[PDB]
Amino acid sequence: EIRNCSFNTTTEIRDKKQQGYALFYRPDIVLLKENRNNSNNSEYILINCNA
Amino acid sequence: PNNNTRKSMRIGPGQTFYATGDIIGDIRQAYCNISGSKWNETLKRVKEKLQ
Amino acid sequence: NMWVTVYYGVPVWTDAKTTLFCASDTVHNVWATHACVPTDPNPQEIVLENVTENFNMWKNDMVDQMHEDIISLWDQSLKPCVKLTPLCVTLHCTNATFKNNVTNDMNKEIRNCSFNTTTEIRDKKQQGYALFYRPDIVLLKENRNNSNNSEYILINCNASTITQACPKVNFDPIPIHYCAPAGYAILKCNNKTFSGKGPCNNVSTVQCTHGIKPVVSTQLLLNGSLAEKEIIIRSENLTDNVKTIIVHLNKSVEIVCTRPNNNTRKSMRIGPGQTFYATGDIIGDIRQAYCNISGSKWNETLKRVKEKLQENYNNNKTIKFAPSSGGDLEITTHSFNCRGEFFYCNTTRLFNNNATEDETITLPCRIKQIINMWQGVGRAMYAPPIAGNITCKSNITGLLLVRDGGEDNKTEEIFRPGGGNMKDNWRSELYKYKVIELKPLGIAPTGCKRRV
Amino acid sequence: QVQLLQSGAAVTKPGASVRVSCEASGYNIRDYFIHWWRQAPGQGLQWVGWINPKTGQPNNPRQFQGRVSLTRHASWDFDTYSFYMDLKALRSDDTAVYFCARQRSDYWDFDVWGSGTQVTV
Amino acid sequence: DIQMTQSPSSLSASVGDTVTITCQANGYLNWYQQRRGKAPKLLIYDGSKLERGVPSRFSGRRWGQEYNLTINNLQPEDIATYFCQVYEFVVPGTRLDL
Amino acid sequence: LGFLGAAGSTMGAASMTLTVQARQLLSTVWGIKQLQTRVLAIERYLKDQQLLGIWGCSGKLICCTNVPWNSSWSNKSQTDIWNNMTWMEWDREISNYTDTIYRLLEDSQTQQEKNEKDLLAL
Amino acid sequence: LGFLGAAGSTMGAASMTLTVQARQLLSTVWGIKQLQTRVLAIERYLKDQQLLGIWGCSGKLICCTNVPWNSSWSNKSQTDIWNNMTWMEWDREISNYTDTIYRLLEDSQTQQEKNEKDLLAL
Amino acid sequence: LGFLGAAGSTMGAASMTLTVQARQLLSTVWGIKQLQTRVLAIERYLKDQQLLGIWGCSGKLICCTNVPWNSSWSNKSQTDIWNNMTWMEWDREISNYTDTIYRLLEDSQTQQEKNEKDLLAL
Ligand SMILES: *[C@@H]1O[C@H](CO)[C@@H](O[C@@H]2O[C@H](CO)[C@@H](O[C@@H]3O[C@H](CO[C@H]4O[C@H](CO[C@H]5O[C@H](CO)[C@@H](O)[C@H](O)[C@@H]5O)[C@@H](O)[C@H](O[C@H]5O[C@H](CO)[C@@H](O)[C@H](O)[C@@H]5O)[C@@H]4O)[C@@H](O)[C@H](O[C@H]4O[C@H](CO)[C@@H](O)[C@H](O)[C@@H]4O[C@H]4O[C@H](CO)[C@@H](O)[C@H](O)[C@@H]4O[C@H]4O[C@H](CO)[C@@H](O)[C@H](O)[C@@H]4O)[C@@H]3O)[C@H](O)[C@H]2NC(C)=O)[C@H](O)[C@H]1NC(C)=O
Ligand SMILES: *[C@@H]1O[C@H](CO)[C@@H](O[C@@H]2O[C@H](CO)[C@@H](O[C@@H]3O[C@H](CO[C@H]4O[C@H](CO[C@H]5O[C@H](CO)[C@@H](O)[C@H](O)[C@@H]5O)[C@@H](O)[C@H](O[C@H]5O[C@H](CO)[C@@H](O)[C@H](O)[C@@H]5O)[C@@H]4O)[C@@H](O)[C@H](O[C@H]4O[C@H](CO)[C@@H](O)[C@H](O)[C@@H]4O)[C@@H]3O)[C@H](O)[C@H]2NC(C)=O)[C@H](O)[C@H]1NC(C)=O
Ligand SMILES: *[C@@H]1O[C@H](CO[C@@H]2O[C@@H](C)[C@@H](O)[C@@H](O)[C@@H]2O)[C@@H](O[C@@H]2O[C@H](CO)[C@@H](O[C@@H]3O[C@H](CO)[C@@H](O)[C@H](O)[C@@H]3O)[C@H](O)[C@H]2NC(C)=O)[C@H](O)[C@H]1NC(C)=O
Ligand SMILES: *[C@@H]1O[C@H](CO)[C@@H](O[C@@H]2O[C@H](CO)[C@@H](O)[C@H](O)[C@H]2NC(C)=O)[C@H](O)[C@H]1NC(C)=O
Ligand SMILES: *[C@@H]1O[C@H](CO)[C@@H](O[C@@H]2O[C@H](CO)[C@@H](O)[C@H](O)[C@H]2NC(C)=O)[C@H](O)[C@H]1NC(C)=O
Ligand SMILES: *[C@@H]1O[C@H](CO)[C@@H](O[C@@H]2O[C@H](CO)[C@@H](O)[C@H](O)[C@H]2NC(C)=O)[C@H](O)[C@H]1NC(C)=O
Ligand SMILES: *[C@@H]1O[C@H](CO)[C@@H](O[C@@H]2O[C@H](CO)[C@@H](O)[C@H](O)[C@H]2NC(C)=O)[C@H](O)[C@H]1NC(C)=O
Ligand SMILES: *[C@@H]1O[C@H](CO)[C@@H](O[C@@H]2O[C@H](CO)[C@@H](O)[C@H](O)[C@H]2NC(C)=O)[C@H](O)[C@H]1NC(C)=O
Ligand SMILES: *[C@@H]1O[C@H](CO)[C@@H](O[C@@H]2O[C@H](CO)[C@@H](O)[C@H](O)[C@H]2NC(C)=O)[C@H](O)[C@H]1NC(C)=O
Ligand SMILES: *[C@@H]1O[C@H](CO)[C@@H](O[C@@H]2O[C@H](CO)[C@@H](O)[C@H](O)[C@H]2NC(C)=O)[C@H](O)[C@H]1NC(C)=O
Ligand SMILES: *[C@@H]1O[C@H](CO)[C@@H](O)[C@H](O)[C@H]1NC(C)=O
Ligand SMILES: *[C@@H]1O[C@H](CO)[C@@H](O)[C@H](O)[C@H]1NC(C)=O
Ligand SMILES: *[C@@H]1O[C@H](CO)[C@@H](O)[C@H](O)[C@H]1NC(C)=O
Ligand SMILES: *[C@@H]1O[C@H](CO)[C@@H](O)[C@H](O)[C@H]1NC(C)=O
Ligand SMILES: *[C@@H]1O[C@H](CO)[C@@H](O)[C@H](O)[C@H]1NC(C)=O
Ligand SMILES: *[C@@H]1O[C@H](CO)[C@@H](O)[C@H](O)[C@H]1NC(C)=O
Ligand SMILES: *[C@@H]1O[C@H](CO)[C@@H](O)[C@H](O)[C@H]1NC(C)=O
Ligand SMILES: *[C@@H]1O[C@H](CO)[C@@H](O)[C@H](O)[C@H]1NC(C)=O
Ligand SMILES: *[C@@H]1O[C@H](CO)[C@@H](O)[C@H](O)[C@H]1NC(C)=O
Ligand SMILES: *[C@@H]1O[C@H](CO)[C@@H](O)[C@H](O)[C@H]1NC(C)=O
Ligand SMILES: *[C@@H]1O[C@H](CO)[C@@H](O)[C@H](O)[C@H]1NC(C)=O
Ligand SMILES: *[C@@H]1O[C@H](CO)[C@@H](O)[C@H](O)[C@H]1NC(C)=O
Ligand SMILES: *[C@@H]1O[C@H](CO)[C@@H](O)[C@H](O)[C@H]1NC(C)=O
Ligand SMILES: *[C@@H]1O[C@H](CO)[C@@H](O)[C@H](O)[C@H]1NC(C)=O
Repeated sequence: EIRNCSFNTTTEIRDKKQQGYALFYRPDIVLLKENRNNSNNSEYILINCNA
Repeated sequence: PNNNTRKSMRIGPGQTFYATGDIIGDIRQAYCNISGSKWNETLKRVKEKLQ
Repeated sequence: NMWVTVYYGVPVWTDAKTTLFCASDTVHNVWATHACVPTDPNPQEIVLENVTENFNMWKNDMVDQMHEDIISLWDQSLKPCVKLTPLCVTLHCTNATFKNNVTNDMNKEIRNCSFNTTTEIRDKKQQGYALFYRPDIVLLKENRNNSNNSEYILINCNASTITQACPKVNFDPIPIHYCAPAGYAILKCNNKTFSGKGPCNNVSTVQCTHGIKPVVSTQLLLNGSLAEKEIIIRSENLTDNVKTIIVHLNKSVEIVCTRPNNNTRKSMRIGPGQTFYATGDIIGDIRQAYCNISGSKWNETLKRVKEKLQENYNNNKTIKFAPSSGGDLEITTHSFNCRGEFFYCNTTRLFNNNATEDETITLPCRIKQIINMWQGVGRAMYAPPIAGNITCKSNITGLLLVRDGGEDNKTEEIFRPGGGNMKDNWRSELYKYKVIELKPLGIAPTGCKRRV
Repeated sequence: QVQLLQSGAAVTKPGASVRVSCEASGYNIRDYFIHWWRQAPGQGLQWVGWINPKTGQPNNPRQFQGRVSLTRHASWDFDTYSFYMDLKALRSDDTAVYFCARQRSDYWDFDVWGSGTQVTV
Repeated sequence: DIQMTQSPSSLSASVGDTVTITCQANGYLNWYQQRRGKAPKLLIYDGSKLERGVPSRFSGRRWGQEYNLTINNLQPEDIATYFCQVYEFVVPGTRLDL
Repeated sequence: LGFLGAAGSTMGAASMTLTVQARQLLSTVWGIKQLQTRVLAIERYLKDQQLLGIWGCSGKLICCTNVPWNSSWSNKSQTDIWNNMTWMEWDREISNYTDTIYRLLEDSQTQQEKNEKDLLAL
Repeated sequence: LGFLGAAGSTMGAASMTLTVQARQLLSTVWGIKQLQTRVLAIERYLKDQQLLGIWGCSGKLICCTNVPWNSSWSNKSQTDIWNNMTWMEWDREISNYTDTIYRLLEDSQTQQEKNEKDLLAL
Repeated sequence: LGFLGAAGSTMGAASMTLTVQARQLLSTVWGIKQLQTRVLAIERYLKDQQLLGIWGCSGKLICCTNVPWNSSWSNKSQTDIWNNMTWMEWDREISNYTDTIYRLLEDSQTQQEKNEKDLLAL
């Protein structure tokens, strides 16, 4: 149920990125492009953030 | 019942995001507690009035 | 016998709080014509004989209404203007290089900042540059291997959004008149020596007031009006050391301020119709900005202020001035607004009690472009440059003084420049009047009986 | 809930500048003046000064001019403020407990006081 | 300037006694309870108003320039020095014994 | 004299300017505020007109109400009230009876118009 | 009794509380809705006052209209109407004649004031 | 005939339709504009009613004002005015005296109601 999601997002400057992480509950995570060679590289998004 | 220690990550110029950082202690499911006898009496009375 | 008789239209009133209309005389200046109605032509003032009315300047509501309206209007006046969010990027700021006699003091103030920003197409970048004043640049990650690779940003662009002022906004403090709504009227005190709080015994009724210039300044009051008869000191309890002392002068002192540099402007496009203005280069030499205050007029003014302050306290006390105790730049120095340029002038040569023989006192000034005017509240504004040198002149008509604490075993009282609370400046004009609510329905006994 | 937290005691030598901090939280800080007081052992409370949390203007009495610098640093979103008293020309006569307090009224009524920072010289 | 006096320099009473402490000043006064501890606690503000959280034992009255700080039903918890203030001026208080 | 005019004059003299004060009761976000102001002014005017109507004084500035004056409200001669007092002083003098008298006025109109007049139309 | 009060009482008794109901007719997006509400309440009040004015009943709660009652509208004794009916029942009883009677009332005022009174002032 | 009706008819004939015109005075950004419109219509109605009230003509469409007609305002017979002119022509004919006459009307009401009537109630 509790997933450790790592992601690259913005910071308070237009030209820099941050690598961070957060714990999310499974119902809020949607799977994309499951990686069958190394399951730790599967892609996920926040539920309905694409809609 | 969990502590769910919070982490705060900045996204932009005054735009901040809050998410669970880590958890101190063990992890249990959330739950609700309803008194057994009060519920049983309530349903008995509801059944009588519906009938 | 006696009977009750009802009279409608009785000239009585009570104290009340309401909303006043703005009016002004006839590019759209912030405030004024864009959202105001015509003024009352040929307005009348009706003297109320044998009427005494208690006016408190400090508790007047009109001050809060004026404060709110000015803040709201300013924010709207900036709402449609170009935002500088795409410029909150890494800057490389080095010493600006000029070919003509730049003083060693200015080499540390004007920085040549190179940066990579957007253009009017989503897939392309521009490498550009601009000259900025040191107070607007914040250092990040200083490079100790090659100091020219240190990173800089615009001040506070990481905290909020900086919005460039639209070049078509008129920042002249055009006087705005306040008109009472129907059912309400404004009472004015015509007692030339009124302290600002108390039972004024010479009052008149005004349907709509005269105009007040929304001038923004600190430490000294500019423009506005002069006292009719004498210098007046207004200060709430007077003995309470956290209450401002407002000195209303009966004679003005002329002050001339200038930015002598040409500051040739460059215009760089950021996006689809979003343009940014910044100083390109400077033709000629570089000098500090400054203000010129006549020496003898200032010396006379301070002599008279000291005499009137002494009259309001124990006679066994010397009145002296001292430099400002410090704090934010907006209150440490005197704040101006001359054609959009915000000056922060060092006034320690005026309040040091040094009777300097100089015919003209000259005060160095700093100019800053990223201004958060309302004590940190509101959007940060970027003031674009104007090519050519700028001169301006204004009248100093009052002072904001703060008492230097207090103790025993002391034979002198020290006053320092204060201010920073815009409401006090607005009070220095609104103190003359208050708003009343008409209560026209009254009853009284007489011999009037119905025939019925 | 109005809260004022203070730093712990500091011990130094004459001439060494000392900083005493007070952190305000849990209320709208910008609406009230913050005052500093000095309580020497066995004595009453001496007034040290006031600071306006919105403009930063200090006001100190004659005996502390040129020696005490009062400042403030606002935190993000103005939820808390850190106030500081920097005493420069420190002497052995300045051993005292330094308190911060909120002025909530026009009578100089101080409702909430900090714990007090002991300075020994 | 604001002049002040304070009397007595010290007070000694029994438990349950009603006592007064006199302070004179030409200005707004307040009163504080100073303990050998973290901070003084404000007791009285304005001419005669009590703060929230103050037990209903402390009271006061003014006549001319004098204030009495009447303390009814004095309890062991009330051993403290009572300070009197006008703006920036704080006058050393009366040390109460019990 | 204009609005309010002789505000400090005696109660008698001030009765000759009742129309002067009576005519002054009627006449993007800022527009909303002004609107709100106009609506409140209209409501106050209508409340005063409705109150005068209930008392049976509609359309008049001076009206007899057929209610005796009580000695508990005031005890002054007509000369003292009309020549030795202003309207502000009188308004303060009987402020605490403002609503009591109004109730009696409503009752007077209740007694008249229906109970004392409907029986005569018959 | 308060607003509406004896709503279920007879037509006669209810006539003594007409002022109680009469006084209850007057007093960011949400503010706009409230405004709209105030304006509609004002318009309804003014329409009722204008209608009473046209009928010649301005400033009164009870007025004679000098229009004979038609037997086609109702056929009840005064006792039955005033002591044996409520105002709701009466309102339903003659609902379909509400506008017809109003026209006659306007015509009555048209016949009076000018045609029957202007010739006498001469 | 409806609103305005016989606009081109003589002044006499047009007096019989005064109620027809009188009834037509009362009844997201677009809503704000409509509101503003409603408020202005209400203000104009109230100003006209207040002016009629001040003149002592409240609740009436026809009223005598007890003010003599001056030969400097017009010099026409009653037949010429009422049978040989329309209201538009008359309105133009005396336009420049519109405010002067109004002042006299206010003074007439000032002379009446108080000065000529209060002394009789005594
Ligand atoms: C207390 O009160 C005192 C008394 O009022 C205050 O002090 C006064 O404050 C006012 C208001 O700022 C000053 O008025 C301005 O004066 C300047 C000076 O004008 C001289 O030069 C003009 C030529 O301009 C050219 O040279 C200048 C540099 O020399 C250069 O900057 C400019 O771009 C251009 O290249 C002459 O025309 C002018 O003569 C005229 O005025 C004389 C006044 O005395 C008069 O005697 C003459 O007969 C003649 O009528 C004079 O020699 C003016 O330049 C400035 O003009 C602005 O405002 C007016 C008013 O509407 C407007 O018509 C102008 O077009 C101009 O407005 C531009 O800037 C606005 C900024 O808000 C902007 O909103 C406009 O849309 C417009 O923008 C255009 O230009 C900019 C600039 O590049 C561009 O970026 C835009 O895209 C657009 O193209 C004012 O008239 C007083 O001089 C000053 N002193 C006195 C004694 O009155 C004091 O400030 C108060 N206290 C406080 C604290 O404020
Ligand atoms: C700056 O701040 C200071 C405070 O820090 C402020 O001082 C106040 O200012 C007001 C206005 O001037 C003062 O009011 C005056 O006080 C004079 C003396 O004190 C009076 O009030 C005492 C309080 O008693 C209570 O009970 C009385 C009724 O008994 C009631 O009125 C009070 O409101 C209160 O409830 C009272 O004890 C005292 O009586 C003593 O003194 C008199 C005088 O010797 C003596 O006869 C008595 O026997 C007794 O010993 C007195 O009543 C007072 O003289 C003065 O009276 C004049 O004005 C009133 C009307 O206002 C007239 O009726 C009277 O005849 C006089 O003409 C007035 O009442 C107030 O006391 C100060 N407050 C404090 C805390 O000091 C400054 O004004 C501020 N300055 C600025 C610029 O803002
Ligand atoms: C916007 O940024 C400024 C500083 O600017 C730059 O960006 C920041 C995100 C950091 O990466 C900075 O390193 C960088 O220069 C922020 O103000 C800065 O805050 C820091 C603390 O967070 C200050 O550092 C410390 O301050 C204490 C004060 O007691 C010193 O004792 C320390 O030795 C150290 O200096 C730093 O000085 C300060 N900078 C300025 C110019 O005041 C600002 O908070 C930030 N805005 C937001 C909303 O985060
Ligand atoms: C909800 O009910 C459960 C019972 O199943 C509670 O769990 C008990 O909690 C007590 C302490 O509060 C323990 O001593 C027991 O051993 C627990 N028993 C079980 C089966 O878990 C639980 O605490 C209740 N929660 C609340 C909030 O009332
Ligand atoms: C500010 O810095 C810029 C960047 O170096 C200077 O512009 C450069 O000037 C050199 C020499 O003329 C040119 O070779 C570069 O191509 C210029 N760069 C750009 C982006 O145009 C500019 O002259 C400096 N201004 C001052 C006043 O020192
Ligand atoms: C803007 O972009 C230019 C081009 O990429 C950057 O110039 C490079 O800077 C690095 C050091 O950071 C050098 O090693 C490269 O050789 C430079 N490129 C060229 C073509 O000279 C410049 O640093 C960027 N500036 C910012 C603030 O991002
Ligand atoms: C009270 O205030 C009025 C102002 O409303 C004063 O009347 C003015 O007097 C000056 C000097 O004679 C005239 O120039 C003004 O025209 C007058 N104003 C009006 C509206 O007539 C009056 O003198 C003041 N009285 C006192 C005693 O100060
Ligand atoms: C302004 O108001 C003050 C206060 O009423 C007037 O000063 C008073 O003047 C009278 C003489 O007429 C003295 O008896 C009072 O003692 C004075 N009181 C104070 C507090 O000074 C002053 O005269 C008024 N100004 C004008 C021009 O009339
Ligand atoms: C402000 O005052 C200074 C005086 O210090 C003026 O500087 C003088 O300017 C004149 C020409 O206007 C020169 O001939 C003098 O040699 C200058 N003297 C000094 C000491 O600089 C300055 O011009 C004044 N500025 C304004 C705007 O009036
Ligand atoms: C305003 O200018 C004065 C000097 O005119 C500054 O005070 C002194 O400046 C000299 C250098 O010119 C220093 O050597 C002194 O140490 C300064 N005095 C103090 C007490 O530090 C003053 O600091 C300036 N103020 C601002 C805000 O810039
Ligand atoms: C800028 O000027 C200073 C002189 O104050 C000098 O020390 C510094 O090295 C200069 N910076 C560059 C990049 O040349
Ligand atoms: C200003 O007031 C002073 C009194 O403090 C007086 O001496 C001086 O002449 C006045 N000046 C003017 C221009 O009225
Ligand atoms: C300033 O005025 C004082 C009198 O108060 C005088 O002694 C001094 O010489 C004057 N100084 C100048 C420069 O005018
Ligand atoms: C530079 O200053 C000169 C006057 O010394 C002026 O003639 C010229 O137009 C100015 N140029 C700019 C771009 O401001
Ligand atoms: C500076 O401004 C003044 C007046 O605006 C002007 O006379 C003078 O020529 C200007 N100097 C330069 C170098 O632009
Ligand atoms: C300063 O005051 C004088 C005298 O009233 C006036 O002539 C001058 O125009 C004023 N200056 C300004 C900038 O308003
Ligand atoms: C305080 O108590 C003493 C006891 O005699 C009394 O004389 C004095 O008037 C009192 N003062 C007040 C202000 O109550
Ligand atoms: C004010 O009082 C005097 C007293 O003589 C009187 O003559 C004057 O008319 C009064 N004021 C008014 C407006 O009536
Ligand atoms: C006057 O009022 C008092 C108190 O309300 C009342 O007792 C008394 O009867 C009233 N007088 C008359 C004549 O009604
Ligand atoms: C309801 O009907 C009963 C019938 O006896 C009557 O007594 C009562 O008064 C009526 N209610 C009202 C409010 O009149
Ligand atoms: C009553 O109404 C009917 C129908 O409208 C009509 O025929 C009859 O004449 C009316 N009665 C009178 C007396 O007018
Ligand atoms: C009104 O007309 C409807 C038919 O449209 C009828 O059902 C109803 O009973 C009528 N009511 C009266 C009071 O005439
Ligand atoms: C228009 O004039 C003619 C002239 O004969 C008249 O008969 C007709 O009635 C007039 N129109 C109206 C509406 O009165
Ligand atoms: C008619 O008006 C004129 C001018 O206003 C005036 O002179 C004349 O006296 C007036 N006639 C009467 C009878 O008042």
